Amino acid sequence: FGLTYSQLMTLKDAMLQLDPNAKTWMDIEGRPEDPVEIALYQPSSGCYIHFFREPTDLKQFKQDAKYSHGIDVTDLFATQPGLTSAVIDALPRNMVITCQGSDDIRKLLESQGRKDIKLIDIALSKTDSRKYENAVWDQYKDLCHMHTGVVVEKEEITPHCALMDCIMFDAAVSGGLNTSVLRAVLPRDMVFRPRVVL
RNA sequence: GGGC
RNA sequence: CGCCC
Ligand SMILES: [Mn+2]
Ligand SMILES: [Mn+2]
Ligand SMILES: [Mn+2]
Ligand SMILES: [Zn+2]
Repeated sequence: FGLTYSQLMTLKDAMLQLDPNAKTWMDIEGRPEDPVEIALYQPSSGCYIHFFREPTDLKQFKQDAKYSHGIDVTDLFATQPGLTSAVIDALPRNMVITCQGSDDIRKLLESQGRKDIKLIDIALSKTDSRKYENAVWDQYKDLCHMHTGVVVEKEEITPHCALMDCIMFDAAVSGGLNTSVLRAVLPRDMVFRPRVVL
């Protein structure tokens, strides 16, 4: 399934930092059956899961990049295969996950056999959900560098990040953005994999 | 319209 | 309106 026992032990220990009962956001970039960026966020603790995956459909990816995420495909080369399945399978049983537009999130969780996970859809408008878009990027821009491509709507807009979306959707529901220290759940060497002769 |  | 619900 991708991961050695040593890595599985590290992952399951890291995911115990998630409070099984706390408010948990989840957003993805890319199609549900072919995701390229996955993020979970718990505002109560400041814990976040954030990782990437290589697209199977390159033609769909390049098209999605111009209208949504703006991820350069070259930057996804060092990603760990099987991370998506391993993280989702390690999520607490009957966990309650909140997000904007639950349809794609549901299809991804169901494709991983996690029908037990309950989903709350906030179902806000694009304007209401992204009221604190500027404020989130102003505070947390250093947490993701992957969105370098120009994203259009014809008007240039801020690229869609799975992690930034989780934070800004929370700020919209709470009616404000808190100054809080964020903590990465996954080790950096687990997200990304490189020598020397050939 | 919502998601990408 | 590129795709998708
Ligand atoms: Mn989404
Ligand atoms: Mn998004
Ligand atoms: Mn629309
Ligand atoms: Zn990102």
